[PDB]
Amino acid sequence: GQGPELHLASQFVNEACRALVFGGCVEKSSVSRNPEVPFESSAYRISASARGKELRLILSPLPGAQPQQEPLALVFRFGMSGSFQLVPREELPRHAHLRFYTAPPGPRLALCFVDIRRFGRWDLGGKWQPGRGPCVLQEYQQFRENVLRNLADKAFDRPICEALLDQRFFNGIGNYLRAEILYRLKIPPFEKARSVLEALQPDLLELCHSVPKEVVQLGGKGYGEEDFAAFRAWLRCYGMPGMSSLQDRHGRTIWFQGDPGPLAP
DNA sequence: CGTCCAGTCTAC
DNA sequence: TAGACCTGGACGG
Repeated sequence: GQGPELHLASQFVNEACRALVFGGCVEKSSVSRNPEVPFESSAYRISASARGKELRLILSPLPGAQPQQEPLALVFRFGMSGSFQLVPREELPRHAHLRFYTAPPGPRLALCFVDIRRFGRWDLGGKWQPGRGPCVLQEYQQFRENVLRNLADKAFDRPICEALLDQRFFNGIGNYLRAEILYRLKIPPFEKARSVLEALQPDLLELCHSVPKEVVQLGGKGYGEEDFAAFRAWLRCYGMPGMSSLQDRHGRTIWFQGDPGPLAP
């Protein structure tokens, strides 16, 4: 997902796991090339926060849990198909690559990282990816300053539609969001990023926050079929009849209305 | 049956 | 910059 999906996922983990207790180890599918999570507690709580296009899980053993353990943090990136599900322990989805098991009593459940295509990754450290900018949703002011302070960077030489996917400056913005954001301001996607940003030192950086916030407010996105209908109705540009599309220089499709802009292939 | 379409990560 | 990493749904023959 993009920032809204990662944020909604962290809300899902927090609400779903609020009154649950996990115990045991953290089980990884054999096909997953991500790392074994070395963690075991008889009793632990799982919580989450999102930052841009990453989600951090905290594994927090209860007072007296055994073996002795300090809380463990994991950072996840979802790639194209990452998600979290709470399922019954013996009805694991097909691509459940990492699982946390509730402890008794009550119905035995599993929190699963589900990633069909396996583009998602996790690391043990618990730290955000060095180089990712601040979260367009939760760190708006830091995000805004981080762009306006570094317009000399060669990243802003590129078309604006390309610059919007550079996670050093737009941590959380993905393909649908770049289309939806430029269509609201009818900024051509192949206008030069520095030209559109230089003129700011509600504008484009504000919509980098407010547009994703709109997606979050829809709620849901399986966090199931009706939630999906609401997102489809919300979209104005991405994939919509009457809209043009081109390939950016990395082969990713940009949707827009009218003028493609000066740097079009 | 086939092609094509849907965010990093890394070797050239 | 170009290809690599993957699976499943749509659609075309």
